[PDB]
Amino acid sequence: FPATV
Amino acid sequence: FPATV
Amino acid sequence: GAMGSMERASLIQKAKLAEQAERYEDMAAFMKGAVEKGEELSCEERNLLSVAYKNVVGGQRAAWRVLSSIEQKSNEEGSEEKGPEVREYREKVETELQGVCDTVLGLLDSHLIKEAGDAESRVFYLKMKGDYYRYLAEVATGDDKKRIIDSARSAYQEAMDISKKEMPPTNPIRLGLALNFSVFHYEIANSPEEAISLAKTTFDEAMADLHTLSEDSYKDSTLIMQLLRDNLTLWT
Amino acid sequence: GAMGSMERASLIQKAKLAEQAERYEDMAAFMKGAVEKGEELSCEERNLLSVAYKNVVGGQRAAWRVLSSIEQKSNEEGSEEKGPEVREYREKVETELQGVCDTVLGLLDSHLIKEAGDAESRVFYLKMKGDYYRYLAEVATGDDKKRIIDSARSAYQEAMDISKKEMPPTNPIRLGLALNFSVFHYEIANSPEEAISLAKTTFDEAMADLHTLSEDSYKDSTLIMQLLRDNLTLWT
Ligand SMILES: COc1ccc(OC(C)(C)C(=O)Nc2cccc(-c3csc(C(=N)N)c3)c2)cc1
Ligand SMILES: COc1ccc(OC(C)(C)C(=O)Nc2cccc(-c3csc(C(=N)N)c3)c2)cc1
Repeated sequence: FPATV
Repeated sequence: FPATV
Repeated sequence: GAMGSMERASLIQKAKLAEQAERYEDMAAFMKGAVEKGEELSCEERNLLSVAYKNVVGGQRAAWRVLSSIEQKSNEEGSEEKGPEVREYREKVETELQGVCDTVLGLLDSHLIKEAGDAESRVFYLKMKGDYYRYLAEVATGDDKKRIIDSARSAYQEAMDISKKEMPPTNPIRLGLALNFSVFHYEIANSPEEAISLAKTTFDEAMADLHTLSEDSYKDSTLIMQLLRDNLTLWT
Repeated sequence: GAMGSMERASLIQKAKLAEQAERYEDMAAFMKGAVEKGEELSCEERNLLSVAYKNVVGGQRAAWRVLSSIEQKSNEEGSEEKGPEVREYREKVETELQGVCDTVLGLLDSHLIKEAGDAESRVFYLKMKGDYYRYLAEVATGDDKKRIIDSARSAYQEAMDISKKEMPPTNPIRLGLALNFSVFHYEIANSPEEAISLAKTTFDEAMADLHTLSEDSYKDSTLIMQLLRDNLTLWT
């Protein structure tokens, strides 16, 4: 997955 | 902790 | 609300305890109770709310992905029919996920966003609104999928517009908003070029503002900048 | 039972799906539903039941330990009073834990144990009965703490007696029972010498029977034997 915060 | 299963 | 009889300060205290115990459903319920007291949230409290629901919905999303992958393989050319059960259980998890997202969106609409005047609070809540419409979009397939996507986009866009006017380019909320809106473009909106452009411009503008920061602020900003770079590496 | 309208086979299928999704509360609810169909459980099904509730209660135990440690520090000489909240929330988690243990013990009493005639099933269920009384003992402090401890001991003892008569010393159920009864002695019954004696005798008798096993059975037995050795290393 791509990074999210 | 000691091991339990 | 089952938390209506508990003091606001006690709810916040217990949310912090629940976090330490990794009891994120409890954490979310405590922070929902605190929001429903009707007072604005401080910076710390906003982050307790976000940490709680991000962990709850994150578990649901991971479960949904596992089940969706099992469901798709069961529907490939050559599979052995195994009844309605995989679809039913994926649907069960999906409905619970949608319920959590609707709960969070409901707290934002009643009435966190309308009372949020400062940039750090309003951008935080609008980012959350974009994030939880994005999670709804991840599982959407019906007459409303485009409208869900546009609800996410609209919230993110308002947050972006405020953040560019009112916060420095290294502000961690501004950076995390851009990170997530970039992922929205890549994964949801089928706009990988927009995703890459946003991540790169955000990274470069932050780099140029790092010189203004203390050591502690530098650490916070460069952490999210590294996530932007990580995504760019994934995508190029 | 909210699972009363679902087919037994569908409940088992969904328990397996829930396991893959790491949704152990769901897994436990599905397997409770399957037990309440009234039929005996196969070997695989017994293990689905045990995996489900071990993961649920394991999370509760970990949370309880965190909260109990925070509570004890808050009650040390020099602490700043911080109200009833830590005790209240520890109590909340404790009551939920006790509820899970009571649910499992209820399934064993109604009517898994009384219908279990084969050694592999009866020893499995009696071990579970010992385990869930042991978890109740971990949090007990009242007029019934000694009786809870003796309920754990009695279940483990009946399981041990059957296992020594009816299973080889390398049987993994027999080994896991001895492992856990040994921990019961050490942690619950304040009998470390009994704990050490049981672990050592179990290990040595298993070692001497390994020569009878296939490669696959050897791997299963030596895995639990390594846990026995690990505990002995911790304790000596
Ligand atoms: C939603 O948008 C963002 C979310 C996270 C971002 O960055 C990271 C991941 C480094 C972060 O968490 N920063 C941060 C900043 C200020 C306060 C707190 C905090 C107060 S209390 C508390 C708790 N867990 N108890 C955590 C945490 C950036 C944007
Ligand atoms: C309660 O007493 C014990 C518990 C575990 C013990 O050993 C280990 C940990 C290696 C183990 O799990 N063995 C084992 C043996 C036979 C079947 C299964 C199984 C069938 S289905 C399934 C699932 N998770 N879906 C797992 C697992 C030993 C004693």
